[PDB]
Amino acid sequence: VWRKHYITYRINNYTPDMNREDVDYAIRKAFQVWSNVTPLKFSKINTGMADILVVFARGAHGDDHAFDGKGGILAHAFGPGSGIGGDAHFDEDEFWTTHSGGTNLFLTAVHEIGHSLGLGHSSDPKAVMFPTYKYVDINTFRLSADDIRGIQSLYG
Ligand SMILES: O=C(CCCC[C@H]1CCSS1)NCCCO
Ligand SMILES: [Ca+2]
Ligand SMILES: [Ca+2]
Ligand SMILES: [Ca+2]
Ligand SMILES: [Zn+2]
Ligand SMILES: [Zn+2]
Repeated sequence: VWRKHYITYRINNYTPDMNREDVDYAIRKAFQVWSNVTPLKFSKINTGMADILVVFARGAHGDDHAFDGKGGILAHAFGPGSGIGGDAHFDEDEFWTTHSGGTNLFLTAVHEIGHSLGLGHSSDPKAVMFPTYKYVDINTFRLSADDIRGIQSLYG
């Protein structure tokens, strides 16, 4: 778990699937989901080393977790730690979106940031930490009680 309350993120590179401002907004809204139920504060920085580096990448991309083309694995993230710790990677071979076309970035990012914070997978299909992608309306979205218990067991 992170041992401090102010956490930084940096967007290393932007998918061409989406408007720049939309990538910024989805990711910001996703960190806010977790800010809402912990003492953590998140800030985007533009240069330098962040805690959580947000990367869009395809295939082999320098870690030991290659992506697999369109479908299958959508994204992965490392738990808290220095260097690659915390970093969240999104498969560029998906088509990222604001809505239900393709793969919703916001929802995926909430799930991945959960990992960045120290959460593992849930068995509850209602939880955002369930592995299986299922679109739900991005204004209807709520963490499940399982999710809140999980993160609060780690930070609050
Ligand atoms: O784990 C992911 C990210 C998607 C996580 C699923 C949550 C967020 C999208 S809707 S609920 N890709 C590999 C899963 C595919 O088997
Ligand atoms: Ca990191
Ligand atoms: Ca994939
Ligand atoms: Ca893409
Ligand atoms: Zn990776
Ligand atoms: Zn996962």
